[PDB]
Amino acid sequence: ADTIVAVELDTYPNTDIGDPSYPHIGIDIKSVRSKKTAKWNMQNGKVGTAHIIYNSVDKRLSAVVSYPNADSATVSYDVDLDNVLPEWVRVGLSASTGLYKETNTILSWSFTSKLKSNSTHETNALHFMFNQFSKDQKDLILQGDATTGTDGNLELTRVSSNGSPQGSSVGRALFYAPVHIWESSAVVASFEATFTFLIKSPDSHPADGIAFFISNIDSSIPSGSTGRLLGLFPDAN
Amino acid sequence: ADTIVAVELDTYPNTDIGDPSYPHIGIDIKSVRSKKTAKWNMQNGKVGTAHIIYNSVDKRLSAVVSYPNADSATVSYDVDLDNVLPEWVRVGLSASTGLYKETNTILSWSFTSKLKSNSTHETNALHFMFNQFSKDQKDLILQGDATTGTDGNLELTRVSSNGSPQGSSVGRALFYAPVHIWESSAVVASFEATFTFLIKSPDSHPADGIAFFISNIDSSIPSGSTGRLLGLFPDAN
Amino acid sequence: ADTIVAVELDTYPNTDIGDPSYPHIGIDIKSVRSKKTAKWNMQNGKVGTAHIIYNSVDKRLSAVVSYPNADSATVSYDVDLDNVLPEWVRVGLSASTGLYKETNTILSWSFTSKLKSNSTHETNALHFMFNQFSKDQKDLILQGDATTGTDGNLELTRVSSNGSPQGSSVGRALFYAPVHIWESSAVVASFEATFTFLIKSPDSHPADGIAFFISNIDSSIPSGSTGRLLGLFPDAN
Amino acid sequence: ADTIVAVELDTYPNTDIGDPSYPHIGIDIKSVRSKKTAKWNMQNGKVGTAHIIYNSVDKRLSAVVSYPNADSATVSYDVDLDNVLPEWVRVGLSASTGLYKETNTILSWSFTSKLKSNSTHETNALHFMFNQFSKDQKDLILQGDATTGTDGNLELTRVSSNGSPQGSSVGRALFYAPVHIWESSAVVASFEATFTFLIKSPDSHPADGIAFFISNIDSSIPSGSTGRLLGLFPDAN
Ligand SMILES: [Ca+2]
Ligand SMILES: [Ca+2]
Ligand SMILES: [Ca+2]
Ligand SMILES: [Ca+2]
Ligand SMILES: [Mn+2]
Ligand SMILES: [Mn+2]
Ligand SMILES: [Mn+2]
Ligand SMILES: [Mn+2]
Repeated sequence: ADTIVAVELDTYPNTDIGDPSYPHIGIDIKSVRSKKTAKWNMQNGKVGTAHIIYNSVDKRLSAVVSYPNADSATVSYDVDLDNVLPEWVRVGLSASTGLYKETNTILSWSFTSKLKSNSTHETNALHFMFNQFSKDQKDLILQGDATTGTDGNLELTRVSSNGSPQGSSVGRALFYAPVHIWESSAVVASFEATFTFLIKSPDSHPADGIAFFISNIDSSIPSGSTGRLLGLFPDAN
Repeated sequence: ADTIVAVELDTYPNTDIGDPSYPHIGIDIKSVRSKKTAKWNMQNGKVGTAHIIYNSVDKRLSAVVSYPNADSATVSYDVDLDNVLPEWVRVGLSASTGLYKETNTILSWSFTSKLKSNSTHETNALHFMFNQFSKDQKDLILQGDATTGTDGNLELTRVSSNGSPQGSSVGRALFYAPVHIWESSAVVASFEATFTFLIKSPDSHPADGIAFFISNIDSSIPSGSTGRLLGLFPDAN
Repeated sequence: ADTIVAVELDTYPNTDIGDPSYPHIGIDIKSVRSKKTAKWNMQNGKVGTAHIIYNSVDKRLSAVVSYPNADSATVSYDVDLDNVLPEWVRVGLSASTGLYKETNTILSWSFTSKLKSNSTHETNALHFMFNQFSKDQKDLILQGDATTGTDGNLELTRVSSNGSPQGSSVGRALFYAPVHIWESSAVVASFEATFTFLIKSPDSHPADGIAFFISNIDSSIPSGSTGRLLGLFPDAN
Repeated sequence: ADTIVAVELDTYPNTDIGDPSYPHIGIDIKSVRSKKTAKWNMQNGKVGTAHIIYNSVDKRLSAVVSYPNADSATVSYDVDLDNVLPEWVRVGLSASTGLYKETNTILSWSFTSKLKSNSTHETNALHFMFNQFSKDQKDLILQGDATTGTDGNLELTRVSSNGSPQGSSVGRALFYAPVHIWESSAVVASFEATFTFLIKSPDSHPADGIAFFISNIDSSIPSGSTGRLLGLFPDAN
């Protein structure tokens, strides 16, 4: 099976797989059963921003999510990612709907990876920033239902022409280039990701959420990972 | 045939294909016959730096090369790259040797691409920086004789274990991710590339040079493009 | 007198000092009488973005301005700024009103300056980005009527509490740190500025505009530089 | 008295003020008596690099120092800098010698400060990078014995023309612009500093070290802060 590290914006509480009984931000290490969550005051129809930060000195994966005119939600977990992830990875966004549904719209996505060595010429770096997506976005691998180009946005899950979200949808977008998160001469390794999203549902109960994920390079959508499994996990172990 | 835009650091004057009678920096638009050159005081065994800049407002491709304790060489050409290159490209380094030979060693390589749209959320961006290369550099496509990992460097052409360069060698390295250099809503499109190189030869006449290139995404080494053709062109038309 | 280089977004045509008979983008070298203009389809009450670019290799000062859902205006002028500006400068925004008036609101401002030397350790750099301004913005020098903190914005000219602009107003904001735009070992010197602005007037004829400017470090608002002189020039020579 | 947060590269063990009995990297919160140290294998005459990182989510100040062909030293301390430092600060390098002496040479210095707000337009940023210093570096405040321009370097402490360091010297360099490290709408605040240094002494026992520091904006060299007090503290409380 794939190896997954993710920050989930989980819109629907599934309490039998350990979700708290509210929308929440979570750190997922190789399981949909978050190692840590915080309450998330998700706003149906409002544009949000999530920030994800990590470094190999502090070995702490941290996330913050907010809306304009609102407080943030934040969550941290002590994990050494060198011990979880291979040396080379791909980074991605995943989203799903089930019998409950929402738009999983991404208006922007940026990622920065930095390896500082002990050489006087320290810094290796990867940085991308998407504020506009095109119908043919060749530096993304789209998986399952994901599409680009609708109002210059990334639609991770299925949306009708009417703008209405579809249930039982799963899609992901991975950056084309493998990312080097560990190197033998690196003294400091860090990454930062940001995405702005619009989760809208005609229903009082949207589902199921958006995740920023890091994976083995060859990661694909696990069979039957609609709904609560977020296109990340083959099961809820 | 492939579509090529390159800045050549041409170490060997081939006067029958229009080289001036000295080492020179050149702008190559779809031909090894530079649209413009400047005299280059190449130094056998010294670490050099080349900078390449362009923007869609000025439509001018410019390069500067220098060594520590030395003057620069610079060359400019008015070209609109939207009229030459497809919307999506790959960016690369190429090098060759012929019957005359040199090391084509790259110690570092960086590239920045920026598309600013008329949206209030203006900037799309790609940035990579290599100061260390590893034996398995998965974000590079190596072609022909190119290898990574020897003293943390990129060797574009064949080098023996003794450090001695081999003749009749051609190799390239392309960044894995396609790069988006034109987009319909872009008001300003710009790129910057930098590489530091070490061209060393036991001979008074090194050959044949290093180029930074932009190409169709599916670009490969043209048959018989050792020596004066720099791994860029199938012939000298 | 001060030494001024500016890109003007000139909202009011003053044809006796060479303004074309429409709102226009201009390059000002040591005179309010632009060395080049382009027609600007200014939109009363809409949020705009201007981009300014320059490099010491091409010696071309270029600007682009746009609104969402609208075409850009662009203007270029060949000038070597090493021949106009001292080695050390300050960079700023200026705005004015006269008997005709407008808000000169700045929602964001960024600037990047880069000096690449012939040393293997090439890059000197300055970068700032403001997306929020506070009541006490200590890294800005505010001059004349300029204030910060109203709805997290920079108000270059006087606005009443009702949001109504005042006439006969002049204000500027300069970044606190002097900027080094020429250095003896520099092989490439470049800068990029971006600002997003909101020019709103209850009148069919707003005045007088916003400028991004570079100056001697000790620059101050010239006496009587309200209206058509944009807080930049003591007169219209 | 001034308010100081510093990472010290302490070259001389003063065991009566809590130094361990070896050269060491330390975190100094308002006292020369480090809140945490790690053993530092300082190399007389070799060019080193220190990296300093912090963020307001993890509230952990971390540093790494290394040489080429050598292991790193690292040190971390949990501190919330919003509780120690004012909203506005200056950032600096300090160095001293006493009766034991060393060169306190800086070949390069960079700093990045980022405030991400809950606004859709998230990022405020300051970034500077010095790889070359000039005799008149107007974006630095030099204090005590500090000078710029000798071989394009920053000399924090007194050096004769022969290159020989002087004892009983103290000097600092602060970036000219105040830096905004806390803002009321900020959801994430982070900084990164890097400097490369050359500590050389004709003696087997060099003294006293280099520090990266953050201070009240009006910070000056405390009276009698040569030697073990590093130009940071008026005493060893
Ligand atoms: Ca759930
Ligand atoms: Ca040739
Ligand atoms: Ca006018
Ligand atoms: Ca000490
Ligand atoms: Mn969950
Ligand atoms: Mn040639
Ligand atoms: Mn005008
Ligand atoms: Mn100490």
